[PDB]
Amino acid sequence: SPRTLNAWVKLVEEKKFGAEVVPGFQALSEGCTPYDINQMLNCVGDHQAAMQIIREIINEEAAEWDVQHPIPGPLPAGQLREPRGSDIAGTTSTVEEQIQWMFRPQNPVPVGNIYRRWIQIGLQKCVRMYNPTNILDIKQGPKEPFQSYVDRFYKSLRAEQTDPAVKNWMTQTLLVQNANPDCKLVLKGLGMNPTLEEMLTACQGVGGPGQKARLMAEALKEVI
Amino acid sequence: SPRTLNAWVKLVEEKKFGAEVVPGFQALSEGCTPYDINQMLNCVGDHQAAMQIIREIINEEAAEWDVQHPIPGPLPAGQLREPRGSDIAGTTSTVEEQIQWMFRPQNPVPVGNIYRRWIQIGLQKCVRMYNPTNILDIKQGPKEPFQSYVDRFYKSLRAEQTDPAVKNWMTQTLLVQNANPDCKLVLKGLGMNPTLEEMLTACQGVGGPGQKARLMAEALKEVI
Amino acid sequence: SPRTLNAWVKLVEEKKFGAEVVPGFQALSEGCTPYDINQMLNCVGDHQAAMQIIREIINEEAAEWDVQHPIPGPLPAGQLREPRGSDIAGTTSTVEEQIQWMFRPQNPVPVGNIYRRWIQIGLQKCVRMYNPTNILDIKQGPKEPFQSYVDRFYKSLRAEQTDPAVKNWMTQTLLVQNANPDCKLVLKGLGMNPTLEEMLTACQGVGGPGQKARLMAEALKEVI
Amino acid sequence: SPRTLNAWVKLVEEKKFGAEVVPGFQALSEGCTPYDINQMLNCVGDHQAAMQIIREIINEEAAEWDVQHPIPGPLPAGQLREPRGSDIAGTTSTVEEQIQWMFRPQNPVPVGNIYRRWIQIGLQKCVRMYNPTNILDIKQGPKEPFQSYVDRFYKSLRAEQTDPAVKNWMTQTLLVQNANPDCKLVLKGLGMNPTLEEMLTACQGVGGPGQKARLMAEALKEVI
Amino acid sequence: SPRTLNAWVKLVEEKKFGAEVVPGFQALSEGCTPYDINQMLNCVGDHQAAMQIIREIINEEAAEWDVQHPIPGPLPAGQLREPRGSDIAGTTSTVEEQIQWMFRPQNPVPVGNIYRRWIQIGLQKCVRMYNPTNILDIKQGPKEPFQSYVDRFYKSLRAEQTDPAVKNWMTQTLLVQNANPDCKLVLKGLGMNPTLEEMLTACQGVGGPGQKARLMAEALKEVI
Amino acid sequence: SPRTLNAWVKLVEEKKFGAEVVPGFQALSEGCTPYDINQMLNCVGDHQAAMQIIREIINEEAAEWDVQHPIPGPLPAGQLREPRGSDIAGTTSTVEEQIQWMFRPQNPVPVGNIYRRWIQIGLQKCVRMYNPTNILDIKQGPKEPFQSYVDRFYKSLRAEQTDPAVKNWMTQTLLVQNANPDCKLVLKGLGMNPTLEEMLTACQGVGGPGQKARLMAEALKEVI
Repeated sequence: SPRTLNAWVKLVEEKKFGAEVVPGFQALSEGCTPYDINQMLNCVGDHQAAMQIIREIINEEAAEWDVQHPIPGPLPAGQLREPRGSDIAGTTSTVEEQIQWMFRPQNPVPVGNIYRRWIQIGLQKCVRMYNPTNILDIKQGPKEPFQSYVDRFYKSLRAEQTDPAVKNWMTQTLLVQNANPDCKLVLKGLGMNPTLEEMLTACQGVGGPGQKARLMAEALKEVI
Repeated sequence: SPRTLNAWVKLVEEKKFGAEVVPGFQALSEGCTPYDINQMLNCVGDHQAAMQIIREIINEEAAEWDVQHPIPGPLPAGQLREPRGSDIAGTTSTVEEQIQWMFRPQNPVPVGNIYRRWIQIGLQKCVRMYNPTNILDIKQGPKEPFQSYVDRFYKSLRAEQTDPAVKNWMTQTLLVQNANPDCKLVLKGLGMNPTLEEMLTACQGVGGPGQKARLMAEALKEVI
Repeated sequence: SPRTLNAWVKLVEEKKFGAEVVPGFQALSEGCTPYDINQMLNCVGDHQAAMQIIREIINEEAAEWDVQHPIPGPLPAGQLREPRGSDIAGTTSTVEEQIQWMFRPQNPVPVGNIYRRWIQIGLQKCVRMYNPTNILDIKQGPKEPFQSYVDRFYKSLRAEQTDPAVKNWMTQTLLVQNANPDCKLVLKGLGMNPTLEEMLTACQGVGGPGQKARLMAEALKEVI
Repeated sequence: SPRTLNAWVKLVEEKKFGAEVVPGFQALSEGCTPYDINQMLNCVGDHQAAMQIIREIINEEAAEWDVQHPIPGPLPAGQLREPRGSDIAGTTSTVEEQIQWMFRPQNPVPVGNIYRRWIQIGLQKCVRMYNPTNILDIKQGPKEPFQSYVDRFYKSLRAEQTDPAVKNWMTQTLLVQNANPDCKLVLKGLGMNPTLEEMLTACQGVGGPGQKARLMAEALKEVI
Repeated sequence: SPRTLNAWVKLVEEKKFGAEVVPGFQALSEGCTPYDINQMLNCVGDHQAAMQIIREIINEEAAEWDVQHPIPGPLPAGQLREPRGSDIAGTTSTVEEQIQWMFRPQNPVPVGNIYRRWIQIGLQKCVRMYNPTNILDIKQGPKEPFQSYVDRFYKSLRAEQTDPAVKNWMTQTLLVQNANPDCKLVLKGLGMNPTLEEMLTACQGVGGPGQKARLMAEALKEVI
Repeated sequence: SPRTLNAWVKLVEEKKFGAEVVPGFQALSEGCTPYDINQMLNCVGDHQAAMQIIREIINEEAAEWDVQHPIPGPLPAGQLREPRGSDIAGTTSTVEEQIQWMFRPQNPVPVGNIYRRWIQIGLQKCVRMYNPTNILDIKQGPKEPFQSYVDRFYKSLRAEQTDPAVKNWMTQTLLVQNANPDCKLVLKGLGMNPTLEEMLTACQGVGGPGQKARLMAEALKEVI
């Protein structure tokens, strides 16, 4: 049902690929044809790193399944083929073929559960590699230009945007919170409720020759 | 088996609806008829908020299932009806009907797994809404009468009572720990091992006109 | 019904084998086959001392029953055997045999009530021997190493764990409350909200040669 | 597949029997014959406490299953026996018997899922009893000889050894970190990069009569 | 057997491709079909450098084998083909073909031992090229930004993570141990138990214009 | 050949179960019947810990082999039985049975190589658990009586005795080298070439009341 798919969606974004996602997937995918698992994969393919990890893990699972169950001789025409690894993945197998494999009296192959195990291993790998977050990890570098830091912070917040009013406060506070001190001082030197254009045009001298000369001059001033 | 039901019971109360309860339910409910899932629901219905959440989620799941599989024509008499949403819930379906649906050669409907998914979504919602605890969150308000705070703390501790000796120490320490300072000073003004009646009759003036006059008088005393 | 079994469970752990457990068992076990009494025993077998007491009492009851009703001659084949003591215990007798003994017109033997009396005597003995509790009785010895005391207190609290937040406060307060004074002084010498690793590494000198020398030196200091 | 077994292996050692292991086992064991569950048990039997817990829990599960489904009459020869509790455990049942029970048209018994529930309860008990760790919990006692503490720390680190270079640093730092102060002072009295033989021969006087006399003498020195 | 595969796994990670791995592989691979050797390769393919080395060595071995034993004429249909280099590798040959080659009376070709020699040469090359380790070799560069050094140290420790408590101590000590002095001084300037966010925001000025001016100013201060 | 057995003997004692012993065993055991492997085991059974480890590992290997290849029906009389796990171990199988299994045209079972893998896993476990040595690790404890330390050092040196003249020097030097300082001072207080009886009768007061009084008296002497 689409409501279960929405529940898995909110699990995927609300919970950033924690240890609970593997048992959650095993719970949601019970009694699901590989077609339905593909529809589930459609929504979770948004995360590019997780998407490529699950793609490669499914590819290797399918390759080894084909190695274990190859075709040394063509099947007689008019009969359903044995499920290949890609058939388990659901790409080369239609929903009717999968349901026939489920319901065939002669040695049914639970390809749905096999694909569930494949995606379970993929989600395991994703969890083992997935970093905690990125919005709080956006930290300006001492050599990094401030404009690039602002741009990447904006991209990070837009990737998980919350509310137009909330993101204004995000840009108001977290941008200066993660800013390096040389930019931070000119950021705090103006005052309350900064706006993007004026703060950009005011901070666009940090590290430049004028500010280099100013900082060395003042440093010599307390030296002398 | 009743021992598995007891294991799920201790999971329910020992673990206050954490992220593990959803995979735990999916694990325990495997190979279980909706009748057995109803018996499991009987013990977990104690938590009123979780009970109503799972009730409403099961109701909406059953309603949408009936929408997907309605009855536009009466079934011929003497044959088992198609499983309705309430039949999946097990309320309108007996255990024999569910086991026949499990074991019928002609297109069995895994209603047990469908009800498992329903209760899984319900437990997901419960976890997403469930607050951490209440015994440590019982905190007296500045305007809240102390007797009402004591009564609600007693109810909170009785809801999860531990040991007659332990709860005596609970009332001895946590009651004054969470007490507001005006009541806290009269609570600490007596001494070791307070008892309920005397502490109640001693604290039953906090905020009253006598204590108002006393506090304003002493405040003026250090003012003057 | 499993709900009555859960009620007896909460009676068993909430009430630490008080005088009420014997009449409670007699009340719950009314109209119950020895099979159901065995299922009840399954949950109450958690308490090891009570488990062994009821095991030995049931063994001696069954032995004396076999003495009173032995088999000096084999029964003709195809007929239900007379209920042995183990048959009353339900280990060697199936539920169908017990229900046949209940419902046989020719001199039914109420083996269910006999096993109820057996477990009643066992619970009587358990109550007569059972100590009040253990969590408050965990008291450090003057010679006992503090690490062993902490370990056994942790085991005692884990045996009847209440809440992750509550047990933090348990370790915060009761550990120093039951600590012997030489360890207690170094425990209180740091301050608010101790954590396990630092308190362990700070208290891991009590009774050691350094603290022996320190205490004798200071004692001589007030002596001199 | 052996790769799934390796994934469960890394789950078992990397995650020290957390709350996730129960849903993880339920996920991996789906669609697995009790033979495969026995092969999984082969790798997880390394943990002795967990091994004995799962052994006893499986034994009691099998005993109660045999009580529920005993054999009051021998089966006719040439036919597959009904699955006993040990048959569910897979010890007395071959893989062909289990797959026949899975695929028999006449009332198949999902013994695989029953054994999964058994091992799930066992893992639940293991998690409920399993202590956090041991490498950081190796703490010298005030009376414990330093050589025994070193030996047990070496055994603890060897049980979960990481890297030959890392364990050198482990012995360099954690040994003195968890050492009691009387041994700690002689440990720190030499300097940088200690080696095992010299530190052992230098610390092999702590608590001895010479160090007793030295400490009491110095204590009297600041007393006088 | 999967237990031997697990033994080889623990050999692979516990022993970082030492001189013992070649004889160990020769010992484990005795009496093993190339199919089993492929399953062994599945677990050891985790090490990317070793994986590519063994891939290229197997490819060149197979190419030279095909050169020595080419096919200048198609085999008659219905008969098993002569084992190619890829057939020895097991990719293009099924387990039944390999076992037939093992058991064929007419000049059996020990392709299993040939593939064992191939992987033996690959492991030899891996050992000859494999660096000792990386966790202790993570050393900050004088120009390297501290955040990148922290990130790569975190990746290195996560690649061989040991315990959640142990890695906290790893980040606490080894990060400052391998830190360059300019970052090291601000790292040590705060005190005990640093946490990641505050240490990152405090060290995010090292090498920046403010710290440049500060260091040159103080240097001139002792110069003057 | 017995000379190869002697070579493996000198490998076993000269090399204290290093990483080389596993490939060495795999090298020596090639082309060896389980009978010959049993004769090899006869000499290596001297090491009690290694002996019990290999015994238990062989027992579990044989048990799992019997699980994989059980006997659900008696073999016709006059024919060689299929090799059981104990038959692979060689205890229940004679040399003629093993050589027939080697040389039987119909599906020979390489039981020799299987037992080689079993003992290889056992030697792996032994190496992973085996401590470096014991003769240099014999270190007196601060509370350990000196006579017991001498006795255990004598047992350790006798377990690996070298030469009558060498062991005299061992007792002359290493006994005082590993001795705790309180015993060490009386050991060095006599002079050159001590003999066992006089050193024993001279050191048999360390820790006793006379030496306690002497050490405290002298300590007070430098205190006063």
